[PDB]
Amino acid sequence: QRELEDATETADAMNREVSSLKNKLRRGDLPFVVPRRMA
Amino acid sequence: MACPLEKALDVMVSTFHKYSGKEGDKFKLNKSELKELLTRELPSFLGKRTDEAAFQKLMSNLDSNRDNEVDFQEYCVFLSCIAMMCNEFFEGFPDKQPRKK
Amino acid sequence: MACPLEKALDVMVSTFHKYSGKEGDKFKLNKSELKELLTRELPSFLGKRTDEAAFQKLMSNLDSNRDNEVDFQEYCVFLSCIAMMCNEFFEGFPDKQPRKK
Repeated sequence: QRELEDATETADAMNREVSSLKNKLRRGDLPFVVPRRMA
Repeated sequence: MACPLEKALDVMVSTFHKYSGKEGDKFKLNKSELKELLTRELPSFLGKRTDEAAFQKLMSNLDSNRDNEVDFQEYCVFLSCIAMMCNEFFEGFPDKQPRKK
Repeated sequence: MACPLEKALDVMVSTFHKYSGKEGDKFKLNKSELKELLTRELPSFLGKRTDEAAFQKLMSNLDSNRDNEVDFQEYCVFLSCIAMMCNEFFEGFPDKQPRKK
């Protein structure tokens, strides 16, 4: 048991893009975004 | 209720297979697949509205290769880019401090 | 039932603030914070047998900045990568042996 080995291995990968992607989703050209709450 | 954090990962691959296997692959989401996906279970996260002239930008922000088809990791970073994007909102940082926000 | 994909992002920051604000910050999870987090809502992803050993690779793979403190950055990729996990862990390769000869 240690799924997190193969699973979140990719976390270090996704993390680099995640910070950039979450930045492109909030860029402003995006239609979709998180509301003040989950609304 | 459901198992909150458990359903998070569960519905990831569940919904991942729901709307993707509509046009093409059940692990591949083009614009229209993500569209319906978000319109159904993420309508709150549209903040205003997912338009079609907006979706050309949307898909392109969930596709670093720009083939108009989101792959698995891009689908999930998509997710975390919603959650992490929610950080300041839900946590309680109204544009407070440009650090971890 | 809950809004599956919606709860995914919702519980992300929700649970994110649950077990982190136990030792230190409500957006910072050390080993013990993630530990309780997974033990509660992600026990299926622990095989019901998680010591600091299974969490070692977890914490490690999460810790992308290499300080051993899961900030929200390391947290979102934690979960979204468990999406990718849950697609393989869907069946979870429970001794799948084909006989071709």
